[PDB]
Amino acid sequence: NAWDRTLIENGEKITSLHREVEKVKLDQKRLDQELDFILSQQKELED
Amino acid sequence: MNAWDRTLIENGEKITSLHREVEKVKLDQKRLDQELDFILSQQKELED
Amino acid sequence: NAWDRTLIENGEKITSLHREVEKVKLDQKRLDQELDFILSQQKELEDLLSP
Repeated sequence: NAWDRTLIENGEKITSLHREVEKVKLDQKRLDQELDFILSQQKELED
Repeated sequence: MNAWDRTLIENGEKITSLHREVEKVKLDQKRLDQELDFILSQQKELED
Repeated sequence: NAWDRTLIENGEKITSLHREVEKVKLDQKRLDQELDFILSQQKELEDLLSP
């Protein structure tokens, strides 16, 4: 029925969404380190 | 009480929590984007 | 009615979150692409004169 269907997929999407979120936080941290090093990169070229 | 109720409620708790976390990684992505825009704008030539 | 309406709002919300996450994943992807380009660009530009 429509109720248990919604209640089951909501459960599956919550789990799924949490996992997309963690993968993104990871790439956020990697991208963030690239910025640090690109920053530093231009600054040493100024020499 | 009922398993039905409790699952609804707990999905409720789980969603509110994901909401904050998603607000968090949007703030961060926007922060990242504006830091690059800033780094690029600061590159500024001098040749020579 | 409160049960039904919590079921719907839950469904609406989690769906709206997937969309936000998707949108963030797209910006990340574009940002990663942009850094790859910048990295390639600054490799050429100091190979050209340094030190």
